This record gives sequence, structure tokens and C-alpha cells, in this order.
Amino acid sequence: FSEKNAQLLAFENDDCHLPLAMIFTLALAYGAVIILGVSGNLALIIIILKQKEMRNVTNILIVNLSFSDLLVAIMCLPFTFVYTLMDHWVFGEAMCKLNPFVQCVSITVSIWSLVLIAVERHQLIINPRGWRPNNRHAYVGIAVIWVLAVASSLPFLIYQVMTDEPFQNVTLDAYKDKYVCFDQFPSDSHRLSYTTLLLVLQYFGPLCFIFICYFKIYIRLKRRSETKRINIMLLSIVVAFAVCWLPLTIFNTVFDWNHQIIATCNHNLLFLLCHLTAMISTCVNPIFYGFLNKNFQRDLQFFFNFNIFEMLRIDEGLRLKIYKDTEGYYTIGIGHLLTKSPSLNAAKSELDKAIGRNTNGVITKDEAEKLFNQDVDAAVRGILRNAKLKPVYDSLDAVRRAALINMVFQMGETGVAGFTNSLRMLQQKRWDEAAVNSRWYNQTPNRAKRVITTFRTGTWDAY
Ligand SMILES: CCC(=O)NCCNC(=O)/N=C(/N)NCCC[C@@H](NC(=O)C(c1ccccc1)c1ccccc1)C(=O)NCc1ccc(O)cc1
Repeated sequence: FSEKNAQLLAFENDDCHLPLAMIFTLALAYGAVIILGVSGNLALIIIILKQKEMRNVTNILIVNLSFSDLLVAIMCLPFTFVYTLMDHWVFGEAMCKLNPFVQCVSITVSIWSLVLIAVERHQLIINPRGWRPNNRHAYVGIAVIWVLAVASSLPFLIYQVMTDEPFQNVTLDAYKDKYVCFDQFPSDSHRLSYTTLLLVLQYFGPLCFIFICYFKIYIRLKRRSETKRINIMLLSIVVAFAVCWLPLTIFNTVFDWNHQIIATCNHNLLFLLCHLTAMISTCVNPIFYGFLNKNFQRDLQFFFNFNIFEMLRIDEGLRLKIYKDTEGYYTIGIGHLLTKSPSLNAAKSELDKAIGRNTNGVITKDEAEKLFNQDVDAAVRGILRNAKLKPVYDSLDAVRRAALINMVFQMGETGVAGFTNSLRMLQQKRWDEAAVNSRWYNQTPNRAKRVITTFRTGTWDAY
């Protein structure tokens, strides 16, 4: 019973006529991505390997990614292109089976590397106390990724067939003896289950996890090492991969679910445009690393012109031992007042209660950060209970919210609400009119201007 022959795609729009101009344009485009892919990745592989850095996890995974993109450029990319133009497979059955297998292996190898890099960067910012990413851990990761990528791509090597059966329906009576390189899965269910597996496990799934990682990193930094340029580059590499693959993912998925569609001409041109777009991702990564260099950027910008914790550690400082403030009251950490009493034993008692240990007038930076976390949490709940503070805070962004929290750390919940004039203008987004509008600038001019600039601009110019 030929149930396998019914799992082969049907094509019937022999009237495929593209102007030589468009074909030549595609040959130059594919030619450009083939050279940029082979040249850019080889350069990236050699540059990372020759630059010996004792502990670099991210770049080892970028070599992994660029080596798989180097494989596609040699083994897949030229073969897939001429095959679509000629409209018959002139290579071996080996190349026929290798073409979708090697491409599928490479998609999984690239995205699961990007998954590990997102984890690596998540562990460096969210949990720096653990600092788990090591080179040995990456070497196991790459070996797991390749072994699993191959195993999960084998149905392409197994069921992709070099066949001439689809040629029976399109006349072909009777001179050509031509072959097409088509997938021939065991059933409709086998195809749909496997294609869904690939879509969920290699595209929608991994990208969801990565975007959650970079968003958890984004939100942490706003509440809270010049590797910011790196994190923006790595994010723009995932966005690049996802955006280049999206049209091909949509195209292929439509054909996986509606396998009874007669593949026309228009579908051949549509596939080429989609495929070429997906091939752009195999050469963008080295162009990101090249444009990362600070000197080259300085040349570029000259030719073409185109956080609460850190804010308060500057404005109030960080102390691990009990000290007297400007008023003489016993403080600790980031402006944390213990008592307004003259007693030192009372302060040490209040400190021992807050921490839950016999501190003996001394704490660690972790106990100092937690005490500050407790302070800002108590400061934010007080802002919400206040009728003048709750509406202005809600309208304010994370940068200007940090400046309003900085203010409550200096005066208090009642002191800040005393600025009836300025609070109204900050609520109405009139920042410059509010910045010009107290004894606060008279007592400390340096600190007051540092927070006024953040209320006016909405960035960290002063810090
Ligand atoms: C695409 C990204 C993704 O993550 N997709 C998850 C879900 N589905 C999925 O991957 N499906 C398939 N069928 N992969 C092999 C595509 C081979 C080929 N496409 C076709 O012949 C399709 C076709 C149809 C009409 C005209 C021209 C081309 C076609 C699609 C479906 C059935 C039959 C023919 C092609 O795009 N080759 C490059 C390639 C190879 C492996 C791979 O995993 C991704 C990309």
C-alpha cells in the first residue's frame, strides 16, 4: 500500500517565468550572503580562538553558533538556491538528505546556544552570588546541543527522498527523467507531530525563554561592569535570528498544515524571498561583533552624526558600621536611621532586631542591601497610602520614580508631600517648570541638583 506516496507534495504551475533581472539580483544577494557568511564567521571563529581569555563562556557559544552557520553556507545555501531556480535536483541523494538535515541541525544549534547565552547573562546579573558559568559547563552544553540537534533532525535525513513520482501528474510524457528533493513522512499525523515539535522546541519555545531572561535582566537593573554594550548586542542577535526566520517559519508551517496545496510559481518566488531572509541571520552575528568596537563606533558617530540602590549609594553612601548623621542620630548602610536617642546600646538593639543577629554595630553589604530593600519597600507602601504621592508616582516612569524614592529617603513621607507646587507639575509631565520650582536646595546643593536633573531629563547624567 502506497500511503507514503500520498505524503509527497504536489506542484502544478509549470508557467513559472521570472525576469532574468530578478534571478540575477537573487544570485547576487545569495552570492553576497554566501561570501559574508563564510568570510564573517571564519574571521569570528579565528578571532575568538586566537584571543585567549581565561574565563569566557559567551564567546565559546558564539563560536558554536557561527560554526553551524558556516556549515549551512557550504552544505545547504548554494544547493537550495540553484535547485529552486533549475526546478529539479541535479545533486546526489546524499546531498538531497543532507540539505534539510544540516539546515535543521544548524537552526537548533544556533537557538539553543542563544538560550545558554541568555542563561549565562541572567546568572551574571540576577544571581552574581552564585557565579556558576564556567568554560567546562559550556563544553558540556555544546556537546549536549549538537547530539540532541542531530537526533531531533534525523527524520529529515530519514524521510527526505529524491523522487520523480510528483512528475507523473505534471504531464512529463515522456522525455525529461528528472528528480525533486521532497520530504516523504510516514503519515499526516507523523508529519504534523514532528513539524509541531520543531516549531515549539526550536522556535516559539526557546525564544519565549530568552525574551523572559532579558526582561528579568531589564526589570532587575531598573530596581538596582561596562558589559551593557554586550547585553544589547546579544539581544539584537536573538531579535535578528527570530526576525530572519519568522517569514520562512510562517511559510513552511502553512505548507505543513495545508499539505494538499498545489505548489505554484508564486510559492517558489515566495519561498526564495523567505529563505534568503532566513539566510541573512547566518552573516549578521559577525557584523554585530565588528560594529561593537568602540574605536570604529567613534569614527562612525563622527562621520554620520545619527538603579535606585546605585542612585542612593552615591547620594547617601554605604556604611557597614553605625555612624552619626548630620543631626547626630545613629544611622547605618544607605541612610538607614536606627534611633533618634543618645544611647548606642539602643541603636545596637534596634540593629540586632532589624538584621536578626548580634551584629555588634557591624553588618555585611548583603545585610546592608536587604535593609535598603526593606527601606525602599516601606517607602513605596507609604507613597501609595499618601493621597498626594500615590497619583504622581503612578504617572512617573522607573527613572523618575527612583528620584521620588531618593527624596523620601532624605525628608520622609510628609516632607515630600509638602512640595504641593512641584508635585502637581511632575504629575502633568511639566518637568522643567517643576525643576525651577525650597530649603532643600539651600541645605545640600550638590545632592538636590543630582535628583532635579533626573526629574527633568529622565536619565542618569549626574550619576
Ligand atoms: C522553517 C523554520 C521552522 O522552525 N519551522 C518549524 C515547523 N515546520 C518545518 O520546519 N517544516 C518543514 N517542512 N521543514 C523542511 C522545509 C524544507 C524547505 N521548504 C519547502 O520545501 C516548502 C516549500 C513549499 C512550497 C514551495 C516551496 C517550498 C515546504 C514546506 C512544507 C512541506 C513541504 C514543502 C525549507 O524551508 N528548507 C530550509 C529549511 C530546512 C530545515 C528546517 O528545519 C527549516 C528550513
